[PDB]
Amino acid sequence: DVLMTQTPLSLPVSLGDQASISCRSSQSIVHSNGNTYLEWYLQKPGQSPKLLIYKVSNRFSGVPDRFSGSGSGTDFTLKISRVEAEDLGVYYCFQGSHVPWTFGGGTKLEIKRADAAPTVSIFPPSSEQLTSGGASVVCFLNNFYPKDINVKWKIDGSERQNGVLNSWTDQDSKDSTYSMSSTLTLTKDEYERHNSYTCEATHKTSTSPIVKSFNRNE
Amino acid sequence: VQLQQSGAEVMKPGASVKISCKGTGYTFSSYWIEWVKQRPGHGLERIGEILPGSGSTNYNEKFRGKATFTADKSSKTAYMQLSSLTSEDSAVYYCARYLPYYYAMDYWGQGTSVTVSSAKTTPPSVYPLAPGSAAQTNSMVTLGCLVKGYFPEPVTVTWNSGSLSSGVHTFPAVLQSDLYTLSSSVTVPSSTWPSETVTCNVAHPASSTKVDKKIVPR
Amino acid sequence: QQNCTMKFGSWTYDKAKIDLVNMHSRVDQLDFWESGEWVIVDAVGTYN
Amino acid sequence: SIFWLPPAIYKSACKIEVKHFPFDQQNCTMKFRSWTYDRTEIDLVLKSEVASLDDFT
Ligand SMILES: *[C@@H]1O[C@H](CO)[C@@H](O[C@@H]2O[C@H](CO)[C@@H](O[C@@H]3O[C@H](CO)[C@@H](O)[C@H](O)[C@@H]3O)[C@H](O)[C@H]2NC(C)=O)[C@H](O)[C@H]1NC(C)=O
Ligand SMILES: *[C@@H]1O[C@H](CO)[C@@H](O)[C@H](O)[C@H]1NC(C)=O
Ligand SMILES: CN1CCC[C@H]1c1cccnc1
Repeated sequence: DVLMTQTPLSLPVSLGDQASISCRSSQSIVHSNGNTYLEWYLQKPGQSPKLLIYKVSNRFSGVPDRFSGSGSGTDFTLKISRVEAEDLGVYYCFQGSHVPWTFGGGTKLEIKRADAAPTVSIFPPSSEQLTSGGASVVCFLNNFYPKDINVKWKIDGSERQNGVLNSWTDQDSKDSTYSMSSTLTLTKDEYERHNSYTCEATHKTSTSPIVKSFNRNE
Repeated sequence: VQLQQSGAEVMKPGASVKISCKGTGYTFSSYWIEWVKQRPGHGLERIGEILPGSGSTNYNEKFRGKATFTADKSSKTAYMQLSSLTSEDSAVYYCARYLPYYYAMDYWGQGTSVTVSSAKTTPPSVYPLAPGSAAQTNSMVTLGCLVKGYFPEPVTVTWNSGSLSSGVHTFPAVLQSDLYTLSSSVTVPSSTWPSETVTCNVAHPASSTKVDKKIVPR
Repeated sequence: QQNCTMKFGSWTYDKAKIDLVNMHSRVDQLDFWESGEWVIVDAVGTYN
Repeated sequence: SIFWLPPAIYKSACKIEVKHFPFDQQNCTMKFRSWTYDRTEIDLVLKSEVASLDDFT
């Protein structure tokens, strides 16, 4: 199988800027007839992929002219002139030379803007969960950029990693920010034997890690 | 042209899964139909194509012996017998039309979700996320509504009929042991929370679970 | 090189009744199909 | 409207692109044309892009 290499993996660009993405094959994919057969696919979150560039030297019937494709017999490059709010998504390559056919690696593409200050919050468990017999300590971090950020859990000064769940979404549309939750589930009996629970955050926009701690017995 | 697929499919691991593909508006028995596997994490991997006219089948060298296609000529329908299924194959399945060396991939399907698990359909468990007793009153405060232990996806966690829709945050589903744990948050002013009544609502259509839950200070 | 001749003509009429005139000096090759092994060097027409 | 389908057997002549023997791809082209009328009285248009194979074995 002829594997695809997509470069880069992520190219955050601003609105209106020109972006070029390379898609290389391990082998020659030029057919003996004299035409190279490759497909470009654009997939949006929660929808079926769309068509923009088939038979690279040509253009799909229905896609605007802002997309273009070029390259030599082996190296291929997809170019966008002005990135709009609709161009968010993931690119994919599809070679059509040899049997069987295979896909690419998938190139993540979103927009880029300036840096933002992270908003950190911590939530101790509620009384209903205490009556149930559990303890879910949550740590939200909203409206931060870029994704380079680390979350750490401390129990009485000791690092804790078991039971930590990290979740994050994509780049939002109205504010272009990132969000991340860290959830820690423990037993209620363990909640009454320790003293201090702390969520700490390290981000590029903060020289000191943002600390949010709370004590059981205060 | 128009494509139809089967509904959601759940099954215990080790058994077989059958999904149906219906095609109308064109000559169904004239050119290739290929299916695509998308892991919910990343990447696109193909599974194979078939020619509904003859008994021509081929498979990717990685997914050999995992599935076996079949097509009907009387009824325009394609099926796929699936072999012993493992928890590493729970992904989304697409179908598409294709004709090699020429115009190809002009339409798609809608998406088939296959969720294989050994668990059983359990109703959700809703919980609040109340801040600590000792905390500094800032200008704004974040909220939290958690749902643990439900199957299968999806669920709808909203605020009061869309009243608090700005700055909301709902994260993707992540497992802990065998079920899902999902939190929803939103930022509100601090001068309004002690006065306005807010209640997070949870709707699960697969289990018909409509539960509202109010968050109260300590 | 192969030199092969085809002889066309009338059968039941003399020159006093039917007289043939070649429309083209050379044989047309606008829709020729290249067999691959044989290529036509030339095709000449003669009136006798 | 008239809808007419006569069966037939055809012996087309297509060049053999024999480079990768034996496995390979053969490209055989076959033309349809009206020998009697040119594009002055009739015009030909394809109903479907692909040759239907409903009856193929
Ligand atoms: C099998 O043989 C046929 C007949 O030769 C091949 O069709 C020919 O393919 C070539 C190359 O794709 C076509 O050239 C193209 O013509 C269009 C005209 O619109 C032009 O836009 C392109 O830039 C290119 O020059 C040629 O037209 C076509 N011959 C026809 C349709 O009569 C076919 O490609 C062969 N099969 C394979 C897999 O190659
Ligand atoms: C082919 O034969 C014809 C008839 O004998 C003759 O007139 C002509 O010169 C020949 N062509 C060549 C190239 O010898
Ligand atoms: C002139 N033709 C050529 C050979 C036979 C001859 C002929 C004579 C009379 C009637 N038919 C044919």
